[PDB]
Amino acid sequence: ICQSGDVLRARYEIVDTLGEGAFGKVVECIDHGMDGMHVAVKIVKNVGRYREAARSEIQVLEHLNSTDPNSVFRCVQMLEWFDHHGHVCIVFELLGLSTYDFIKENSFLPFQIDHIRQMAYQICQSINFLHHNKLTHTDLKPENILFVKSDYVVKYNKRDERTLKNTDIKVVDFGSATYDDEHHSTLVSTRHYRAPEVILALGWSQPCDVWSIGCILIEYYLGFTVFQTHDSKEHLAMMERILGPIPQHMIQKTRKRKYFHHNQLDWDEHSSAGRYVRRRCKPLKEFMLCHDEEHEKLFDLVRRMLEYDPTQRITLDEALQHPFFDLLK
Ligand SMILES: O=C(O)c1ccc2c(c1)nc(Nc1cccc(Cl)c1)c1ccncc12
Repeated sequence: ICQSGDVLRARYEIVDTLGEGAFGKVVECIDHGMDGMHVAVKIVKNVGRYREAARSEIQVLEHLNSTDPNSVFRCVQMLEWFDHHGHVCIVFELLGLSTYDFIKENSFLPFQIDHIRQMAYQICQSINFLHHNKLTHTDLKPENILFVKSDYVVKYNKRDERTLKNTDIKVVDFGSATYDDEHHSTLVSTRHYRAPEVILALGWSQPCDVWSIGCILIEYYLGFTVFQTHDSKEHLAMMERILGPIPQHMIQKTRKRKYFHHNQLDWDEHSSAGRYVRRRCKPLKEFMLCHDEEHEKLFDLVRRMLEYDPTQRITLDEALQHPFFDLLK
């Protein structure tokens, strides 16, 4: 099935597990057919659910390769796919650590505002390309943003701390990507990066990605997940504490009645969970570690990404032309 030394399509020799999930595994292989060069191979376990989903992911990746074969817009490059005894195998270019894992290995230290500016721009560009081709990723998170090379310099400070030689990224995991004119799932996104219109089941499209990007940028800035919760009402409570009250037209629209009471969130601030929310969250501007002009610009862009109403949320067309990105051009 999957072993170190095992060979796929008479070619790819597994030499290291790079990670695991509910789908299966992603392994590093030596490609003997390309005189040794390393690749990453997503092996999908033989559950009928994951098999049919992979064939949709494959279709998206072929689409992105067709429209952008040279990865101008930084989507991961699929090299081939094949069946290996019931397991769907997808071969990818070999990339570095995820932006999540880099933080994790760097003592949970945040990225410097200048690295954030570069990465944010690349992320926005990549996802805007998806949005102009009638796609929504739906699952953007730091784990799905990977460095091309994770090469770092160690500099003693309090002890050892890491800095990227290069911040160029790629976006991975198109297994949930959805076209405009296709069946939209009810529930999308990993919990922490999920937009309020999803939680409230009002229907979603492109803008839900922008919300996720917002969540990602904050997490880069602070070095920790802002919505650390496994409960939807609590999640909504965290949003209100950070962002202000949920707009009334959205509360009126939702069928999710259990969250509300008289069109206000049914949340007790003086509970065990209420105390947890309050010590973990605060109004957005109060998160600013430094009070520079560019930090104000960043927090302005983030606020616009974290607009409650998806119809009023900043688009990525607009985001790319935001003052925060001026210092890059
Ligand atoms: O899904 C894709 O499209 C996808 C595409 C490429 C990679 C990937 C996922 N995941 C990687 N690593 C990884 C890290 C943590 C957990 C898991 Cl399951 C995998 C990885 C590593 C090195 N090069 C390319 C990749």
